[PDB]
Amino acid sequence: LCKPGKGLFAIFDGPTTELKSDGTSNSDYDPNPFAAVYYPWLTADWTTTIDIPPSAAIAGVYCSVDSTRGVWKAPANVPIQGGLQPKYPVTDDLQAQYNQGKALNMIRTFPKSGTLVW
Amino acid sequence: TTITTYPGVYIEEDASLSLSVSSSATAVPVFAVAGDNPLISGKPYIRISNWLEYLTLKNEQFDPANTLDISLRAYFINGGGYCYLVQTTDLEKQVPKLDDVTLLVAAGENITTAVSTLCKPGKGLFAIFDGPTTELKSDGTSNSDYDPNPFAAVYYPWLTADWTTTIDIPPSAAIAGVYCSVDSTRGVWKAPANVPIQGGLQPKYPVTDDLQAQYNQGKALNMIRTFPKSGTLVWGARTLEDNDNWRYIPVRRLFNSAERDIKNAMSFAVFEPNSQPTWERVRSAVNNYLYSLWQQGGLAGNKPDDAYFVQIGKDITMTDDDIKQGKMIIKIGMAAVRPAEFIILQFTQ
Amino acid sequence: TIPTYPGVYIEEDASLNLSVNQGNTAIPVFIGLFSPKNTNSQVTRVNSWLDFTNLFNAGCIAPITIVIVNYTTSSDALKLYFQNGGGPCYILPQLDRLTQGFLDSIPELIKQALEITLIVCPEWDSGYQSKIYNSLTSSLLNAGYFLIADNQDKNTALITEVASQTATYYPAVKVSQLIQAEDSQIAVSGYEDAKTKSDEVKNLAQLKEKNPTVYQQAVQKIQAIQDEIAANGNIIPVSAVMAGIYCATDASRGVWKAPANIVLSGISDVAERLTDDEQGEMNSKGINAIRYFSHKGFVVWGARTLQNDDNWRYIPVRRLFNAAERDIKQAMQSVVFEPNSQPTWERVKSAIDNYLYSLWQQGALAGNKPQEAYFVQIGKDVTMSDDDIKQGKMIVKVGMAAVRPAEFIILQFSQQ
Repeated sequence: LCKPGKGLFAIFDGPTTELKSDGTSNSDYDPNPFAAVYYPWLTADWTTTIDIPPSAAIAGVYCSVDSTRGVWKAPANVPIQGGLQPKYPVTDDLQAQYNQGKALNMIRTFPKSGTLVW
Repeated sequence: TTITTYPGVYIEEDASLSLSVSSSATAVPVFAVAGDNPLISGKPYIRISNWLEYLTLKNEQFDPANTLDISLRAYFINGGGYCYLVQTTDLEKQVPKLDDVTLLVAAGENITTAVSTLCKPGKGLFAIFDGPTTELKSDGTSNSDYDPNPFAAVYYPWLTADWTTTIDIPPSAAIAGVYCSVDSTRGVWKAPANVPIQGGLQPKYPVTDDLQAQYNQGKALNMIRTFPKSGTLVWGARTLEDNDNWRYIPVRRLFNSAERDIKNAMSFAVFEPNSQPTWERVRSAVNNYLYSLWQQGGLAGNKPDDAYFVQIGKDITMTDDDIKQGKMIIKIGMAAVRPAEFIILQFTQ
Repeated sequence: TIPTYPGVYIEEDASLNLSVNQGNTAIPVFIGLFSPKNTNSQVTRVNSWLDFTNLFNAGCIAPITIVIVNYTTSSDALKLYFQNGGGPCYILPQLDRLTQGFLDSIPELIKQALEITLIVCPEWDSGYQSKIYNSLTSSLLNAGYFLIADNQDKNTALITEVASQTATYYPAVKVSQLIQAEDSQIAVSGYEDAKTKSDEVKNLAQLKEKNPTVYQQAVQKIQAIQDEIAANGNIIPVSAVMAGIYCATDASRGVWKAPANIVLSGISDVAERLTDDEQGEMNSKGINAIRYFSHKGFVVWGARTLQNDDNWRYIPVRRLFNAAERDIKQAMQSVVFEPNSQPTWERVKSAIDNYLYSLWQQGALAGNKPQEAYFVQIGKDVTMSDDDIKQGKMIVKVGMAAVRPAEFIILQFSQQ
């Protein structure tokens, strides 16, 4: 479906395990310019043995940002509403490996601004 | 730092300098550079826009032992704009290639031969020399080696600062910065003297009134003196020719700027029919510019008829032979304002 | 794309387009190493850049003959021509080796195309250009054709069959990048093996999938050429640029205005920076210079021809006479087989006088009244005799006066 001219964008899910430090945690994704990956999965107060997939929350961020600041504004550096928290912590060194090529988008918590899409 | 991988904030602890840059069109200098400099080797010329650009191209820390480095720092700290670096041996070959260059600055080199060739009437160039590095002879023969060129000026003595070593800053580098600052502030018709020298620059030797009295006529030397309250100032605005014309730097440099601006104003008329309708169009362009210059205060006179006149026409400026040869001849005469130089206080009881 | 359903289709590409202009008095012909998409040596009319890409393969690599390869600047020179205001043009592709048979046929091929007015050779090779220029016979140039030439030297002028019908420009111009073509758009011919005939391979793409050994042979020459052109910079001959400037000047100001003092567009830098003293030497010898001025940019700073005399010194004077004698000749073609009598001569005089009056109205000719600008003469004892009329001849004399450009402006400054 995601081809030039079709007017579609895809939102994937990141790996459910820890991120491999060798930089090969994104080998199973095709280099499609119409898709994006988000890591990690989220949890909240109303959670159980299953964790919320990051794509569901991210798609909500897309709707809010577009209606607020337009489709041309980056859907990052924005808080994730609700009590959602990332399941695993990502540091600057971990994200440095997965920010080029088939990049993975991270959801990180910062000391003052809470949880942001990074 | 310089390697950006993740989105976010990068911290680095550097010590690189940071300065500011001005923009003056009537002061675009060219700095003579020694051929042994690695940066200039293998190129005809290098254009430097600011201190940030020069530091990036150098790819080295600021060295106070490099004559080029201190000259550029002194020039840029005084408000100079973008400049050109040309090796001293290539001056007579590369300067005519550059169209916007107005000042020929001797950044510690010997450019006596280049000045005698380039700085001629009609070329629209002014030269800045360096004064003697030793003490001044009281016999008045410390300026014997300079040619009486109305298109050049000499400044004495050399300057030092906090960031100085066994080498002293050439005065021409700092003076060229003063030229850029004064022109952008008060106009090219105002004397580039009685102005402070920015930075911590100080003259290496002290000059008194008696010493300067010998070198203020004929082939005059412009002095950089320190006064009890006003700090360090440029004291002198005379060229190397002592004549009722071109005695003062402002008059010579004003005519250089007016000739360049007028030449650009009516350059549209080249390769046009050589008839009266073209002549009227050119006269309108010249008259419009001269009125604007008079309005800014660059010309002397209470009304424009006293400040300038323009003549062009058949049997007035050109003849049949001139027209048949493709020549169009215009006469422009403008009056410049000359500054007050001597102030006399008369006291009585 | 191939449309199947009605509606709107969306494509992502990088193809570049240029606005198409129109003109009549400046239609150039380009002789060079072009690569037509059709095999079938003949002059082809091209209306715009889009039409050129539809009929020719754009690129910097000449067709490959099996191997040898050649580097060509024809495609980018045409792009510069259209960017500077060029209109419809004719293209004469030279294929295979440069034989003497092709050179002899050039004047006849150009004459067969009836609309040609300008001749341009947009090739960087100096030896190739010299061969093309020498092939333009004096009969072709004197028939109302103008040659724009690229001077290869700053000190010596070019030599052609007719000096007054030629103009040279110096130096060449650099551009940001060349036009690169895919493997399928590079023409390949001459390959043959046991199982395949010579006509089964047409482009580099088919060559790659049939014999990688010779494909690697071709690409190393291509890569070597790409390295060499990158070192010297993407240098393009300036004659193609001047052809566009001729078209723009004629449409805007007219043929009688010099094509100089116009700003170039689309170029990056000139191949050499010139001074006023050097330009003074070239101008006397007849070499127009492309100069750089800080307040203007890159401009044409010459309007002389290769002949230095009071008659044909300037390009606008020469080109105006070429345009006038071309338009007059078109008017007299309705009289060729008319009876050779006095009422026929009166109609000829009226037709020429009407045209010349219109020329004077627009300002092409000099003078305060028509009698000072032109004259037409034809009669039984004024221009032709009884023997001429008995032989079917009709002789008419036409004279015009042109306006010379202003080349030097002198400013005289006084202190008081």
